[PDB]
Amino acid sequence: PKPAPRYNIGLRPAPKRQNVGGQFLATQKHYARELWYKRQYYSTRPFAIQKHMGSTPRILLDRTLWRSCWLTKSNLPDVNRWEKVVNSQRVTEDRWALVEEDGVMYQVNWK
Amino acid sequence: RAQHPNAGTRFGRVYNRGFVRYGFGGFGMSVY
Amino acid sequence: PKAGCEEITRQGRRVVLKPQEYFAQHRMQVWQMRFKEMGPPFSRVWVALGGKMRRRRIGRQIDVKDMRYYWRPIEPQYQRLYMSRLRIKDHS
Amino acid sequence: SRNGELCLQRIIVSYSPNKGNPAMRQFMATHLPEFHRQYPQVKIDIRPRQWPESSITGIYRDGSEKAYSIRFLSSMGINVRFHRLVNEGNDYNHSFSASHLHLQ
Amino acid sequence: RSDIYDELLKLPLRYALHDFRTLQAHIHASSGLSSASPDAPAYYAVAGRDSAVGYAPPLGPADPVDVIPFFVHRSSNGHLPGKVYSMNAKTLMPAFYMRIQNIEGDMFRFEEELMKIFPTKKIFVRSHSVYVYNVNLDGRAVLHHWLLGLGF
Amino acid sequence: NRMLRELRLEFMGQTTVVPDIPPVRKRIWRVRHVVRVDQLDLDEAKALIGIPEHISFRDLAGQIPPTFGRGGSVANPHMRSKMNFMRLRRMRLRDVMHRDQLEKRLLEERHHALQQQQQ
Amino acid sequence: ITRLYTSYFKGELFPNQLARPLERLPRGVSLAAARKGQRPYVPLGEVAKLELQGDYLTEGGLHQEALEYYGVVAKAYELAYPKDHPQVAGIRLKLAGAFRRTGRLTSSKANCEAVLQMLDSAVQPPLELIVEALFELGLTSEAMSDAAAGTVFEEAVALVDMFHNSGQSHKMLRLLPRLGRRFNLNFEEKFVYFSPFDYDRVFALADQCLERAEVFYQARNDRAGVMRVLQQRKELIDKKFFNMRDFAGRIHTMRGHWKRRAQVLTNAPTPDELLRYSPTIHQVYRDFKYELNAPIGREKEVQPGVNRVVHDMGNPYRRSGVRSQRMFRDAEKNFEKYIRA
Amino acid sequence: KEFDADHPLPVVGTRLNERTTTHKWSHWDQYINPQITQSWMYLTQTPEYVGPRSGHNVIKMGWMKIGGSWKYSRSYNDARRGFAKGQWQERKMTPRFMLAPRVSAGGPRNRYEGKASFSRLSLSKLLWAVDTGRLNPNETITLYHLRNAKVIADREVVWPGMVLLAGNVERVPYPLHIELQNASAKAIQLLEEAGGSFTNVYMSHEGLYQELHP
Amino acid sequence: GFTMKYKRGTGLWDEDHVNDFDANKYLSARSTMRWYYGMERLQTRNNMNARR
Amino acid sequence: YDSRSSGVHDVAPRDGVDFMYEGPQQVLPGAHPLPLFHPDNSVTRPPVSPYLPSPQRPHPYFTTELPELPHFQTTRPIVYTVGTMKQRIVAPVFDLANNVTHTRELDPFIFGFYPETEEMAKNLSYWLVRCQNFSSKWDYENREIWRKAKKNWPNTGMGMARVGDRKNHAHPWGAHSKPVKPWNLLMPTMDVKTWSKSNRMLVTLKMLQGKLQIVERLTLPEPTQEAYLQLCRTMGWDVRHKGGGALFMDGGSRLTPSSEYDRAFFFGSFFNGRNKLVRPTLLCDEPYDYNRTSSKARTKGPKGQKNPIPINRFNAYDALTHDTLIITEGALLQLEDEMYTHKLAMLPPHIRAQLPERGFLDSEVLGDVPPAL
Amino acid sequence: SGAVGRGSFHSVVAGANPRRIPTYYNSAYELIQLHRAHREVTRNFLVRDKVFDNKFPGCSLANGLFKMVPNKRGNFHTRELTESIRHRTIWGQRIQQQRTINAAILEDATKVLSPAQMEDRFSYRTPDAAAYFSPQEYTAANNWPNYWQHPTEKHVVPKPRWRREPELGGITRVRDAVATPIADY
Amino acid sequence: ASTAKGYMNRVMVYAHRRRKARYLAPKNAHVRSPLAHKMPEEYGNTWD
Amino acid sequence: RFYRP
RNA sequence: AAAUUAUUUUAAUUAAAUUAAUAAAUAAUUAUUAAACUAAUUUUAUAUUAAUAUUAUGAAAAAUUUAAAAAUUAAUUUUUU
Repeated sequence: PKPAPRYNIGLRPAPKRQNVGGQFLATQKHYARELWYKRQYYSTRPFAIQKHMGSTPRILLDRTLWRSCWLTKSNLPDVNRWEKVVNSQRVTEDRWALVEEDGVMYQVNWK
Repeated sequence: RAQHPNAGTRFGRVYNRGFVRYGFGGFGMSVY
Repeated sequence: PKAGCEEITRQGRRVVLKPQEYFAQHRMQVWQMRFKEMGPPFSRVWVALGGKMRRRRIGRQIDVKDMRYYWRPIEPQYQRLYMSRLRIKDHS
Repeated sequence: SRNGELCLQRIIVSYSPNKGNPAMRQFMATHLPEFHRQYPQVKIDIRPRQWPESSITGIYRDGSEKAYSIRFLSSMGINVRFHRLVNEGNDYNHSFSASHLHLQ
Repeated sequence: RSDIYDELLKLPLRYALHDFRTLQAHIHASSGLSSASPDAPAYYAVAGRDSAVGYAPPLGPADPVDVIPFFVHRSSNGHLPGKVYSMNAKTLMPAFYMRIQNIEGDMFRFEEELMKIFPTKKIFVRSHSVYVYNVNLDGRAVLHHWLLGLGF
Repeated sequence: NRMLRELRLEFMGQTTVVPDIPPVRKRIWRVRHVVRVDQLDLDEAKALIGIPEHISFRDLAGQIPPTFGRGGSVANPHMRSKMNFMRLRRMRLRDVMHRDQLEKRLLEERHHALQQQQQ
Repeated sequence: ITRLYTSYFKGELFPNQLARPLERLPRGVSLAAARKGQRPYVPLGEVAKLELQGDYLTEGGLHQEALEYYGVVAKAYELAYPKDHPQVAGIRLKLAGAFRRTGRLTSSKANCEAVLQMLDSAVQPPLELIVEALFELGLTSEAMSDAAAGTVFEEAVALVDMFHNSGQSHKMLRLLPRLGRRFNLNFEEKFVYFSPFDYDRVFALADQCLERAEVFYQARNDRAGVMRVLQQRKELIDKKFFNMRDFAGRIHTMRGHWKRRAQVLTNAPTPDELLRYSPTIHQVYRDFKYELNAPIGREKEVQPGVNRVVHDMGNPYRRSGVRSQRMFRDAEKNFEKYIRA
Repeated sequence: KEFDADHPLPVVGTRLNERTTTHKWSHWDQYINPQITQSWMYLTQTPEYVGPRSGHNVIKMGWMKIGGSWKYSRSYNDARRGFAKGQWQERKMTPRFMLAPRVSAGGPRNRYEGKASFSRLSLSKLLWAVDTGRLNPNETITLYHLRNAKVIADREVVWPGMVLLAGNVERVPYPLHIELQNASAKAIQLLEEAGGSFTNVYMSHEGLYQELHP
Repeated sequence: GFTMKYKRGTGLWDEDHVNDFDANKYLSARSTMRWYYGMERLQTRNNMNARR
Repeated sequence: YDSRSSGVHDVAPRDGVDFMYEGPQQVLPGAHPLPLFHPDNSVTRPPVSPYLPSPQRPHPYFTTELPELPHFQTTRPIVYTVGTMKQRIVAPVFDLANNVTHTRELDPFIFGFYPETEEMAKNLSYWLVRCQNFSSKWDYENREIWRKAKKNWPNTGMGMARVGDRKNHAHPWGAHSKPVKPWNLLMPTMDVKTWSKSNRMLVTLKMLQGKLQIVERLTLPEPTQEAYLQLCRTMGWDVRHKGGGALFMDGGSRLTPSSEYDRAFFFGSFFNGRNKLVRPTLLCDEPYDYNRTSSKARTKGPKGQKNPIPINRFNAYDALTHDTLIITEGALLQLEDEMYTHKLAMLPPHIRAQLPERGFLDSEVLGDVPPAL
Repeated sequence: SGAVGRGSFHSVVAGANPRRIPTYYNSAYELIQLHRAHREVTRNFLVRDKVFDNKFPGCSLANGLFKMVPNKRGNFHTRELTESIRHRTIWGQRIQQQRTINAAILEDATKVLSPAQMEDRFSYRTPDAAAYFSPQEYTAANNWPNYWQHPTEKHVVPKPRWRREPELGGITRVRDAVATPIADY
Repeated sequence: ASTAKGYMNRVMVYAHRRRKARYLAPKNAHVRSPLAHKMPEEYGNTWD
Repeated sequence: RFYRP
């Protein structure tokens, strides 16, 4: 009858043991930041490297974390080739770095 | 200590220039 | 490795579910005998009996030796004190 | 507006055609085709990209630019931040005060 | 009660109410047999036909020409959707609100017919219910004398 | 401060136009050391605002609505906030007594169109 | 602390004070297309005060005296604004309503028939005017004891039932009953009501034309018409009420969540512009040349770029050992037999 | 309002326009047009649930924010530990319980082993059911029928089985037969007037079971 | 203690009346094969345990 | 806020996609006057329905019997309870070969129960809680730390911290005082009274949204997965991870209804994509908590009901993440059967007494009717 | 025990029950709890015969045995199943008994005045039942949940002048000219 | 002067407490004084 | 139970 | 004793009595939630309450009053976002 404490579940990553909050609120553990990349307070968002919290990732790119650190060996195998999903496929395109030549920017190859 | 709101200046006490002179009574705070 | 890196590898006592209390604990018996709570919903007097009704009778006033016989309410300042231990059952 | 001619040229509108926060997708159908009529000489260009660089940004003909955060901000607000761009010229920052009531 | 039924028969309410006497479940073998059709053949009655408690099927629409825009269903046990909860029962506060829970239709054309009853009680509309505040078990009695008059 | 409140005066520099009726004369008297009064005979008021001599004031006021800004002064800011509430209700009911009065006339006609249909 | 409002108290800010747009008839439509189917310095500050003083006189009952004011305003207005202007059509409209009080129906209808020829020739007239433009003409038609043509009232609403967004009136006002966070003091702010007879003038007229159309058939005894007046009118008010409908938010007193107001006073599409522009009917034009997927068949329209090798389903178990990649082997070759056309 | 249409009032936004948020879908906008509840982030909670607790309801000082000032929470840090457990609530002044005299050595309403305390089945309830159709008027309506027809639940039939109370029932219309426990004298003389019966069964607890779960 | 043991097999399917708090929102391809194979195991793991 | 007033944008169009805004006639990709966070048209997630859901149509299905197809009345006679739609429904059921065979009329109590968001939230808020990995939410407790329980230096006269036995939660080797343990996390008790409502107001929502599809048989020619993608290709379902999936309530054929899935399909329904074979039911048994107060002091557990709805019943989460819903009639027979006695018990009494007259309480135990299917 | 009209043995006191055959009762609620009870006894036999069909080859080695230990199934059959048959039988009598009376009532009644009015005298046709059974017939109220679509209130929803767009891909696209929204104050 | 954001937020330079409703009577309650609970004209009644 | 002591 | 983590807010205030092998308890205040328009006046002006939460005994400048006070004590209006 009495509906559950969604608190913050399924949206956002767990809060960190505020003064307030019921007994049924499952905060995060001692000595574990709620925002993985905020090792400092000014460590900036990693560009294209997300950590998949929650369930088994549907489509795990090679450049996202899954219970693991970042390994320049295993995460981005070739730095010149650069992946994405297309039609639910893990395809890999040549990385392009944008340069402007005529007022417009050009998706020129990166290597 | 009787910590009740309305027992003194609400949160602590501050001495802004409109107080250090023209205190309660207008004749000024003892110090400052 | 993270919580203490050596306090969590060597193992101490692990805590488990904590047993609850008698969840009609706060209807203690010094009310289950002294008072009785009467009243319709949203007005419950905890009527009690007279204060001086057993100790000294000879010589007390004639018409005050009986004010000890009525089921008087206890003044609400105590109604809320005693009935406070009963509200706690599911707060919020 | 200076001598009748606007001091703003472009209004860069980076949005995602499918991702989320429809505020922009909700703005480009209600307001934008009407703010496009009052100020047609503004070269509104829009930029469909996956990670929307959430900031409206006007490129004033003086060469300078001015951005504006649109995080979590609804369409009616984006309408305003548009008209906040075509108004100012980004040419000077003066505290409105005594010494700055008469610019020259 | 007739005493309350005037305070509805006086109102300027669209969707008029049944007359009081014809709204009554409470009034020639032997000066006429009882209501629940116990016929002459040694008195076989029919079960749900008479009720001393006051239950009876809905009398039906007010008048044929009009179409009522809301419909208040009955509960699984028969009685009507009015319920008088209380603000903050935990503290036993004697300040009450009602809840009209089993209605379908346009609550707003329903709630716009409560306003004409209680021109002073804060009425809020929600998806399922219609909360009306500061109205206690006497207001519960005003509703059903209306939800019977409407014919539900 | 209570007298000043009954003269619609709290802040310094506030100004009100009170009558010379008796129980006002005491309120002003108690606070003489606070206010600065000025008296006007009524003829000296019917000209301060350009007013025809024939029009009295008990017909000028009989024209302004009684719900002027901050209509009433009921006994506490709650009773105030339920005097403004119902005032914002008798607006709702004024449109709703309107929207059914359209239906009750169409319903009484749909009855006559039906009734006279069979004749 | 109970206020007194003796000294000047500046007006409060509140969403009932927005600069709503004047209801313009749409672009590709002119007046008669539907009606035949049925600057120099001119001291406008001085006449605006004058044209107002006409209203107070035609609202009090000194109609003849208000005629002479509206004359002056009808002269300064046709000097400032060019031909065909809407506002110059507004004053020679009330002016035409000023004759009819004083019986001069020879010029009233005539000065009111000319506002139409001054409104139709325009490009995008205000639908606030053109519905009064022929509501008046309706009245002065009857005032000439024309009993039928005085019922263009039906065609007065025959625009507002077609070209009036009955929801644009209360788009921002619909949600104010959420801004109240108090319940037992300062709680009138949960019942903020604004009558559609104030915040919508093209609706009021539409309600008033049909009311006059009710009494013109009441005398003519056109009972089949008085219904299609009423059954028309009620379907006009009830769909205007319908656009004020919303369910109560939190009922009891809320504290502190003051940043919530950025969610209540927003672009809440009124239930007219919701059912009308529903996503299923009005569908979102999604061009796959900007997205990163398409339905199975159309897997070549997608975002183009430099060389792409389709590696595999980005299945996560490719990061496990070999006994997990010995499973999952025949995953991909099965997936092409699902995207091949 | 524009006095003339040719000079439209400018759009120079304020802190009431330029600072808003995207309209989430309210439970009305999803009740009108269910074509928009397109993901589970649209099933937001009851409107009455504002959200989790976000402030310290310190006593004697409103509801303070978190991170606020603890100058005045001298007794919130002391009403969070909880009430003294196993300790007299009244520190001085001879507790009002101790002042009053012990009465009726078990208590004023005590229930001993074998007390006749019966849950009240108002006759209106039983008469309401018999017409509603949950109870069959023919079959002598023993407590099995009342329990199994969901007229009374498990939480109201304890050992003294029940008690019929003529509550406001001025009349019973049909011959009604009952096997209940200790009807009130009026409730008896009501059934007995309408040609009914009432044979008060007062079964032991061993009989209370075998009547409910035969 | 007492844990409703008269309900273990008296459900209509295999996944019922077995308290398994260890769930997840999206159980993947082989986490679902792992799940279905799991319910029946601790349904036959329990039985032949209790038969031996 | 409004900081970073510069440098956030490049003053240059990416020479590929980027493009000016031509005019008011320009139909911009993605644009729409409603605030939609999932802007899907009828070509991306096309509804499998006879008509597109329109405000005019009370539901995008055959409101009436169309003449050119066998009509199959409901398995059970139908009554319209409190919340139901008061409008007849006829959903055409699809042959396996993508043809549309006979049309079938749905039950207006299960598929006619109009939605109201705040009563599917009690379903969603239950799932987003029941579907945690509770046992993962352990955390070390103050006592569980294994450090010295004795102050090594008693603080007497120098400026050392007023601390000793530093195994508390302040120090980088400590643990909480009131930590989060699983046996302290509430698994919410969910009634059948509202699970049924919270399932019926969705499987109606999936009908009003026009994402409801009925199939004669969810059976494959062979149990290989490839035969289940080949089946999806003919039926057009998009079990790709990104294209909205499909929710199969496999109940078997129209004449052979069965709860235990068709073994053929079950083994074939193991595709890595987005699909979830759920059980053909909406009810689930009463909740119970044998360890109600503290009885078992060793259970790991959560607090609350010790009988959680399993992961593969029809819930709210996997009902809104999966666009299309795929029910075999063999499930419709089970849903109308399991909710019949529930649909009848909720009618008001002056209606409930009219049923045996109208043929609703024909009870095959007495023999007044030959046994139903 | 009671549970049927026979009177529990607590008619030890020879309490007779005269004025009988007096009521025709359609056994509405009882036939409901019969179909509910008949579902349980079948939903119980389904359980008493659960037999391992292990669709997996890991623990296939029990695919012949029942899903319940022989001693337990030999109990559950006798504790819960055979109880539920008695509980099903009870309703199978409280109704087969009440019918016997109705069979007698519906004869002695059919005669007296009419064989046409008879099944009207014994009817329960409330004037609104068209609301619950055939809602297409019901007009006298507006009991839709989506009330703005009731035929007497369909005139609320707007009928947009829509259109298809082959250049966009057959997308339907409303031809309403959006009204310029409010902007500033 | 020194007005600062609101009715009752006048002079704000003297250090009195605004928002204090000086008009309302003191809640003398338990204190014993002739000035108790009496409208100011009844102060001379020091016999009750 | 073992009641918390 | 030391601490108790989230700016841009949106209704006010003090109280000072019964008792204490001397302050977790009571009034009164404050607080959270909620309330109903009884003659008195202007067409003025009015925070009155209920229900719960509550680890408190001492009030600037005055006006005076006890006391060797050499201040404490009574006093009663202050008591700043």
